[PDB]
Amino acid sequence: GSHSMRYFYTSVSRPGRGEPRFIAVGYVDDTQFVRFDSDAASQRMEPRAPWIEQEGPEYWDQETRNVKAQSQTDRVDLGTLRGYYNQSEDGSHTIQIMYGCDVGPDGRFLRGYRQDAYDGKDYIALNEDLRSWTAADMAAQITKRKWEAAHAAEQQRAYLEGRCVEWLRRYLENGKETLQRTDPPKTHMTHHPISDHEATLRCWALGFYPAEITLTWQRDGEDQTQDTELVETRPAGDGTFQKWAAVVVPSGEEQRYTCHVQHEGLPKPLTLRWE
Amino acid sequence: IQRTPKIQVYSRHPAENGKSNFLNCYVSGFHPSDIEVDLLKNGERIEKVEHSDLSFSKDWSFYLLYYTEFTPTEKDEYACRVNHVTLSQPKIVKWDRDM
Amino acid sequence: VVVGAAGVGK
Repeated sequence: GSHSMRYFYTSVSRPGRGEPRFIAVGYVDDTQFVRFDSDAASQRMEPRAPWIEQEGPEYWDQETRNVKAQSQTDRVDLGTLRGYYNQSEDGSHTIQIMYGCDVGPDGRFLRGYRQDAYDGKDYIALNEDLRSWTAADMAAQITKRKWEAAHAAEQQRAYLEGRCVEWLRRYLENGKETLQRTDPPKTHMTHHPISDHEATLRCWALGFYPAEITLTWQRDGEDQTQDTELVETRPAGDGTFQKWAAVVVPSGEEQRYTCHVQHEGLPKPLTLRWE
Repeated sequence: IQRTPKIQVYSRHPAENGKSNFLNCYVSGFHPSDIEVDLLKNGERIEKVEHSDLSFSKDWSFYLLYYTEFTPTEKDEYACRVNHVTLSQPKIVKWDRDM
Repeated sequence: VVVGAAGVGK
């Protein structure tokens, strides 16, 4: 299976206090493995997964230095962007940065990406060729000019095709007991009557990893979208994920509906019916 | 420019009275990052409470998991409280054994 | 790891 590594960076500007907050998390696939907070006392990148703890001083040292540099770049650009939008100096504003790289089971580099946002809207993106940018506003056009005239995509593509994949391969070997495992969904189905003639059938998937899963309700073997309810795949805090889907069915017909479950850890899709 | 939260309250493992479990309250879809979340036991806020680190989705909206070790009793009733710049009143979602 | 030195201004 393919495996990714993505880093997430939030900077929000705090006018009253006067020095913005900076939160950075690192995920391998769906398993966060590091973190950095600007108001926390530690002021260093902190392991959040056991298999990265083995890396020594130099790794943590270099990572903290680079992330602090990113924090200061974000602060300055928050200042520049409040100008590009002619915005109040009173208000608080967010800059978000996500970037990462995807390698396949062969281990070979598959793709790279780097997207930047302001105030929850797309600001600028690295295009799929890693040498063109797609700005989303006129202010972004200003940024592209400076970036295009600085050949920043070169540095982003050197990192994305370079250190990013090498290190994700190192991490995937360091934690292969947990990063390449596939805990299959544990499924079960509940029955809650709602009227004398209506009942709800709810279909449960628990304890699965990775977080990708597909729950489907089919009435008489045809996919049912009306009278369905599916909830957002949620974490458990043990490193697995949970999901349920549900349908309101008439009375006496509970056996004309079927829950279909697709996930990696199931080699053939599973079917569930109220017995 | 601003996103309301979506909240989900539930247990790590299936809830059986007296058996230890984790009360999770998962907030996602919201923006900006600043949010107040508490878990409630019979109405009173729980003080031993920990939260995940701040991450966001493709639409840049944020998500946090607030969790605490607990033990259901069929007597104690648990719920989750969020306050956000999006929210006019704080939001209370009570826990249902069969989520 | 994280992206290395950049200093890329917006």
